[PDB]
Formats: sequence, structure tokens, C-alpha cells
Amino acid sequence: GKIKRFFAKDMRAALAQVKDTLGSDAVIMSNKKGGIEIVAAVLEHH
Amino acid sequence: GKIKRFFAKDMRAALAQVKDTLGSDAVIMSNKKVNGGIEIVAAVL
Repeated sequence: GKIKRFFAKDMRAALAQVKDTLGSDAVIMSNKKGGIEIVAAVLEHH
Repeated sequence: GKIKRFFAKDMRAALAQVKDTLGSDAVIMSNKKVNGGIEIVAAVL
């Protein structure tokens, strides 16, 4: 489990970064956007 | 860097306190569900 700011994709495509790095099960935070910014978080199960 | 323990009634608010203190990039060590809410142990370098 980790929390990452990822990258300023400037596009919702940044979600791909989140998936390729964090995975398919993730919690996205602060997607408040020159580019865009999004901090997401995966948890370690149980 | 450091390692800190966090509590919140919900997982969202616990993730928020981890962000407001450790920052946008951190390592989640623990997400155990404790009586009264959730405990998250996180670390940042």
C-alpha cells in the first residue's frame, strides 16, 4: 500500500499511470488539476 | 523521514491525515481496523 502524486499528465489519462503503478483497486484523492495532478492510494489487503 | 500512526473513523479520513502530515508520497504499512475506526501506519523517507 502507498500514496503517490503520480505525474502531471494534463489529461484524465493520468488514471492510467495510477493503474499501471498502483493497480486496478485504488482510492483517488485530490484530482484538482498547466497540467493535472492526482494523488491516489492502494491499501494492502487486511 | 519518519513512521507515524494514524486513526480516523473512516478510511478516507485516515488517508487524509496521512497526506496532510507525511505528504502526497508515502508508504502505507498498515490498514488494520481497530475498535472505533481504522488505524493506518504510514512511512515517508
